[PDB]
Amino acid sequence: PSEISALIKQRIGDLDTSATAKNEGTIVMVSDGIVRIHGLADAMYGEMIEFDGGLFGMALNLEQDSVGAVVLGNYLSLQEGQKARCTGRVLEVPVGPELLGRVVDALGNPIDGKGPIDAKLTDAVEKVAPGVIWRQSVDQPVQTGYKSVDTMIPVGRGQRELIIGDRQTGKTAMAIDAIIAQKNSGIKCVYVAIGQKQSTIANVVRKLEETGAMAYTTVVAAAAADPAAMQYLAPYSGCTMGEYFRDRGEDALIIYDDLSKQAVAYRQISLLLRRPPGREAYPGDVFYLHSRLLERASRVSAEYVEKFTNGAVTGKTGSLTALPIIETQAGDVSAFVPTNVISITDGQIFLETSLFNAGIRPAVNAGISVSRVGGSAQTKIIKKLSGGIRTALAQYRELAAFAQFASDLDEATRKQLEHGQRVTELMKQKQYAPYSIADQAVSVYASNEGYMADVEVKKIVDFDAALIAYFRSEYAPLMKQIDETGDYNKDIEAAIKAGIESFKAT
Amino acid sequence: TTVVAAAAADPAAMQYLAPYSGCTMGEYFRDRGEDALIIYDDLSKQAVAYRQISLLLRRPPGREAYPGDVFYL
Amino acid sequence: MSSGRIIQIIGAVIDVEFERTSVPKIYDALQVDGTETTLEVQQQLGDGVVRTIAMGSTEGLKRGLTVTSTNAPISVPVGTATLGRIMDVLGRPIDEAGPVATEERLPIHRQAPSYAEQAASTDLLETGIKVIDLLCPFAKGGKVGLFGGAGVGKTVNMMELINNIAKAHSGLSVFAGVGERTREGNDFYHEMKDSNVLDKVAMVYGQMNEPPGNRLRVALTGLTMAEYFRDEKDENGKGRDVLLFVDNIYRYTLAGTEVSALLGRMPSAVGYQPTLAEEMGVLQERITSTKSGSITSIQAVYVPADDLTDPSPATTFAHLDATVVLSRDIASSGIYPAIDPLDSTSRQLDPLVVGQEHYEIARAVQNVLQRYKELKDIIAILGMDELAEEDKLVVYRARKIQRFFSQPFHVAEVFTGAPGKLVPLKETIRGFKGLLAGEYDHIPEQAFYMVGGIDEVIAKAEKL
Amino acid sequence: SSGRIIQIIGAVIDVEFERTSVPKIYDALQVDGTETTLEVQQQLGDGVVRTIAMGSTEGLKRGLTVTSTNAPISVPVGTATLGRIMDVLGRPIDEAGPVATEERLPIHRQAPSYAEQAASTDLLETGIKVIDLLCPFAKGGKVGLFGGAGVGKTVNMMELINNIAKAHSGLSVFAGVGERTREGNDFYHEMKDSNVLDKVAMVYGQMNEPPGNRLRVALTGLTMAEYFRDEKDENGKGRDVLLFVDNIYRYTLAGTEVSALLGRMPSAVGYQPTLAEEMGVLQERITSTKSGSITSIQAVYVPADDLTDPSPATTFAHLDATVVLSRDIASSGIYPAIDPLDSTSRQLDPLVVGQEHYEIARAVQNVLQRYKELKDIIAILGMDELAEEDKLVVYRARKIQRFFSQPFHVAEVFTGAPGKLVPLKETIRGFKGLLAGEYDHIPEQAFYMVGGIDEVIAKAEKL
Amino acid sequence: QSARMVAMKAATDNAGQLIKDLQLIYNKLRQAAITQEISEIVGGAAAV
Ligand SMILES: Nc1ncnc2c1ncn2[C@@H]1O[C@H](COP(=O)(O)OP(=O)(O)OP(=O)(O)O)[C@@H](O)[C@H]1O
Ligand SMILES: Nc1ncnc2c1ncn2[C@@H]1O[C@H](COP(=O)(O)OP(=O)(O)O)[C@@H](O)[C@H]1O
Ligand SMILES: [Mg+2]
Ligand SMILES: [Mg+2]
Repeated sequence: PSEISALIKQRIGDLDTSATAKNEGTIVMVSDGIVRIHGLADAMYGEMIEFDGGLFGMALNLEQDSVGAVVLGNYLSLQEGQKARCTGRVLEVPVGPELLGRVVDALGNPIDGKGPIDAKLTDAVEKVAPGVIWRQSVDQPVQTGYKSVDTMIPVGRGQRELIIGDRQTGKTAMAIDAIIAQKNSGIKCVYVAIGQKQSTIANVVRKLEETGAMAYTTVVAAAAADPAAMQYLAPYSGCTMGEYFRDRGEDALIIYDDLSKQAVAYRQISLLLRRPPGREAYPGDVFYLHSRLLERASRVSAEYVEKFTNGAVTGKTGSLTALPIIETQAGDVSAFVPTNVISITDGQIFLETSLFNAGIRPAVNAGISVSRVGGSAQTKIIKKLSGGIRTALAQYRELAAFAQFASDLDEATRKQLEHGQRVTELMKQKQYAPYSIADQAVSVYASNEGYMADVEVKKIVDFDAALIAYFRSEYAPLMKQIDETGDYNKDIEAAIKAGIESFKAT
Repeated sequence: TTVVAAAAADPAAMQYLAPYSGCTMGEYFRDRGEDALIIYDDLSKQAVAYRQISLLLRRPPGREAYPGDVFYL
Repeated sequence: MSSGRIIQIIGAVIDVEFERTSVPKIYDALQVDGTETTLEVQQQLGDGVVRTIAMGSTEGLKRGLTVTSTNAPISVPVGTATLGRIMDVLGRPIDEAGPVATEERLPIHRQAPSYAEQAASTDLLETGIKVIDLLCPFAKGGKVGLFGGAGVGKTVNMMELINNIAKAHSGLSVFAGVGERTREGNDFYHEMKDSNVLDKVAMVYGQMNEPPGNRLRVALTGLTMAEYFRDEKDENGKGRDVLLFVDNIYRYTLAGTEVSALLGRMPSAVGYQPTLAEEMGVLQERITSTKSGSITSIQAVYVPADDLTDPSPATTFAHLDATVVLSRDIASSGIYPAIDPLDSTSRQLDPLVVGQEHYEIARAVQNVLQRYKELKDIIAILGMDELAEEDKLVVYRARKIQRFFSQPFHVAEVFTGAPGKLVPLKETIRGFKGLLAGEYDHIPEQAFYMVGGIDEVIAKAEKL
Repeated sequence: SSGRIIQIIGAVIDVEFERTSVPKIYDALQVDGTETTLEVQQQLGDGVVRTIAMGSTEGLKRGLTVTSTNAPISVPVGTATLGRIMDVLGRPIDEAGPVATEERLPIHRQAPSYAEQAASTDLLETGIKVIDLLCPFAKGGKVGLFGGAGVGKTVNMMELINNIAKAHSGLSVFAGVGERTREGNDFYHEMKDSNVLDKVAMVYGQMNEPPGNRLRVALTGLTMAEYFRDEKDENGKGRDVLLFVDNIYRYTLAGTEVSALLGRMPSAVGYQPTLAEEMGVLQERITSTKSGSITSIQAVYVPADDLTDPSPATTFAHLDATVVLSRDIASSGIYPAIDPLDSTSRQLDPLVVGQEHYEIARAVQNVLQRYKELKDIIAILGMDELAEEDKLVVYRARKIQRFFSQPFHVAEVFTGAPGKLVPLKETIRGFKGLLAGEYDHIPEQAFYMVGGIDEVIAKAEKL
Repeated sequence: QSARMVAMKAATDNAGQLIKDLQLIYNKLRQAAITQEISEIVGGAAAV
């Protein structure tokens, strides 16, 4: 009731208390949300631009006598001659922890329809990478709730790692699982939808709130129908919001989805500016265009934190971990944009079509999937238990490849093939099936101990799950202790093999 | 029967335009409630000539230097 | 003043100057003052001059001729009377059934639904075609591309779909003919006419011969039709769902490429309209299920150059909720519908989605069929004798599955007097799972031909 | 005198100048508001010319004032630049105080005269079988790592720096060019763990930097090394100069980035037409002369992993030492993944390498050539349906491939197996013994991921 | 006789896999070529 009356009255007694000096430029030419404006000289490159329609613009071309710029939204209500003012202020976006549990406009406007949220801090979107003297070596793990992933391809805090595959082959589901894993960790996690179907969007959402993850979680979306400008700009904004906590010595996590759409959209936009293209219509800067955004994520120094917050902190090293997404046409890893992006990332993962077609969910082509950091984040247990197993199975792949047109097999090839089969079957999990560390720990223990080359091929996974049950029932303190630490002691493995014999007896 | 000729040495324009003419004459007898038949020859070269004209007409280039109006035509 | 005069035209392009105080926004209607030609606002060339494409021919027209505006985009009539009438792009009668009685019209270029308007749930769209019902189940607000050659009653297929949707759920149907082979369109009209299905569908064809712009816009035309119809809500709210069949959206892509050339701007990498993805999204995201009511769409598509790496199918797959293909040899085997069952795939194939037990049964069935294809070659080269016994059982049972797939139809019912087949989910699955027990190995495969439910199959076995 | 901004596009700027004062084509132009600086490139004339900026393009409006230095980009030079971390402007980034010396040197200079080249005729042993076997080196030569994206261009360099650095004693310089910051910082700290950190100097121009900064980044370090080579020791000359290039492809890419904005035309692919001449200009100021010896290592990213690209093609015309990587070899898990064939060396001389070296190498390549040829048929046909000698040669070549597979001292980071350094004598003897067939009874696994032949014996008898 | 059938079946399999290889090669090469001449055309038209 009347509370709204008092609020609106005081908000009216608040502002518009005086005239204002300002500068305008009116429209000249229009095409596809790209407009030519003449009459603004005080303008800033890429600043926010004022319009009577309530929308805004970003400045592109400072020529001698006019400006071309880009819309932020639709433009069908626009026409030449209308009024168009300048903010005199650069592109920004609200940023804050208040963003949690919210999904909003690419300009931070609540599309959830759950009330607007003020962010006492707002930051410019376009920013530069920090200084080299402030970077910190990656030293802290990130768990993906997987066996295949967490083991053979380590991923630590702050690493960038592309995920590449085909349509309906399991590309996102993986990132989603990784996020759900971070529930207990409490790390900062945030994801961006980029030019996809709102159905898919709401599916992701409903899954998240089902998990309740969407409380330490924020997501913003670029709809596939939104005019390409927002698609182009959004990932930068998401990085901006993410950097807030890394700028506070707090480890962070971002997930970029389908940068291919953003890439092609930008290609189109820039080409509409009649700029000459390079190979397959892409201009050259595209490599820079994405990479500059990618560099903004890293693990930094507490010293950098102090230089940022100048007493507002005690000093802890912050970080931000990167989850980009690029699809491959027909599995062309050598494709141009893939070639560009792999040159940028700290590592990559690729998913094999046939294994998912063969039902293997997930379906890793471990052959080419590596991390520059590798064993700097895994637990000492994991790190020591792993190390060549991914290579071993990679060579097992090529052995099997050669083993189909030749009838001779030595015992070395025989053992390699038979153990590769067991370990292959060992790397399966269900959708939404996370793992505690001891899970994959005991699995790999059994594998290396040949405790799997002895039991039934098909029964492998059943034995695995029943083993988990067996132990987490009987040995629950044991695995609790080990996974709370991440350190291994020999007596621990003694208990492990004791359980091995007891369960093999069952 | 009748035949209309667009020799290779002819200026491209008449070659470009002839098929429609022959069509019109055929439609005559279609409009005469009766039936007949028409044969279209060397439509490829026809398109070649039309492309050349369009080029000389400063018209925007198309794929394989073919503005899409060719399919429309 | 509220009109302008012709100042220059080239090709399909038309230019007219206006005064600075009166100049229309994009997509608004522009009637040539002096003829029936209509112009669509495209971009403001400044100086009172704006660029447009005419709907229809380009002759009879010369410069200086006045042309006016409506200051509003194309508005075409919407109403129940639209059914049974075939219209031009402008929604103007072409069946010679007189002008459309309904004068209630609506604008076309309108915004895609809101995020809030995204239907919060997903559920299995249903029909009576067992192979569809199981092997590629659909969802409301669904988008499936159709594949195949020619000579399989694609039209007939659609006829049965419309009959079922109007019967079971009264779901409305509309069709848009894009690049119609005019003779075929007339034939299809007569075909849907003899069947009384004519009254339950709305018809507009874009004939490929027309200026590419109207050919382009017929899509949004029918789209708006369906929008109105679904949003047209009965009592208690919750208006019926609507169905849309779109004629070879690939042709639509071609027309987009054409008009892209026409503005004289950059031809893309493979050579296409660069904005193709955006107008894709314009189509797709404007089509879905709503919080109340849904519209599902099934779209014909041809693959140019038989390749799946050219842009058009790549962009297409971003929205195809399922895959449905038509195999020629299957029709050659007299199997109807002639759908290749094994290779048509639906994204909606999860036990989370389709139901756990349903999923398991489907998985086992496809496994069996896969096995049978691995087998029939060895059979033909080595005789059925040299198989293992279970292999022979699989052979016979899979052939029984194929026969069981053969079914008459209510559209076939009028074609040849024979009661059509209507079968839902959980009606097929019972017979199928019973077949997985091999309990009908005594039952001859012939007892599964041109039959509905498994009960009917056993009745046939009795009479046979 | 001063100029005013009149247009802003991308990262290229234009300015109005008084008719009296038109600065030369290469000068520093200070933004009179900020620290931002400009270099001239084109004399657009009529009191207006075109320039690019170094640093952020933001906070910049039209009509704003800019001065000229009447001096080109001349940067601090000397040993007081060692153990320090500089920007593209040669200014400290390590925050270890301003540099000490006051000598400056312009980044631009003509190439040395023909009458000044030197006969780099000094070999080098490294410890990597494929390299020291196939690519003998000339102390002072140009060493390029032709490779795609993620083939191991950086790794192959880190290990060489380890080996090269430890085997050397004297000057050395590094210049990060348009690369991941993380790897660079990690390298810096690793060097800090060492002590030749002092002996070397750091400068990073990284991908994050604006392309204007990204362009004239090498000039700094190359000029540094040119000085130090020309910086003569008392009662002597310059010292052995260690040079290391990091994806000159980045410089090429920036030239591509700027050309269209420069009013320039688009090469046959889209590059700047001037790419060849600028690459040659760059390379020619890089040479060991009558004065001093300059040893240069080049990181060569290969776009889309293609050789027929114009830039690699031009590059071969520049590199005496050519080393090429493959994706399929890494797809086989062989680390390193250098192709034996295309990577070649003009030092491969029988009067230079010794007869046995020459002939053994030639025979090896011959064997591999037949194996690659027969790959087609063996993929088509059964391996068994072939001549016995053919199959023998096949196994020989496969064991050769394996015998190349070597652990590297820094490679144990992603594996754990300790890296190796194999003296060339062991390499030669082992390969000859293989070519002698002394080991046809030996399982092929006994050669994978190994060092010397004695290691092969140990592995086999173990197996 | 048996082993000849086996070997010929293997030959058929090798041919099929190569066939898939060749369709993919043709597709990419055709795309690249087409894009290439398109680039040439757009460069040329910019002249006059
Ligand atoms: N571990 C798993 N086991 C079984 N199925 C899985 C598993 N992980 C993912 N999937 C399935 O993979 C299917 C395809 O993946 P999904 O649709 O979630 O996104 P995507 O692979 O990125 O494709 P798109 O191109 O449509 O975005 C999903 O329907 C999901 O159920
Ligand atoms: N010597 C090696 N042996 C085996 N694997 C290696 C070796 N070097 C690198 N790898 C792996 O290959 C990856 C690529 O190496 P890198 O030199 O960084 O490639 P790029 O050319 O992109 O700079 C490394 O991150 C590492 O995981
Ligand atoms: Mg996805
Ligand atoms: Mg590299």
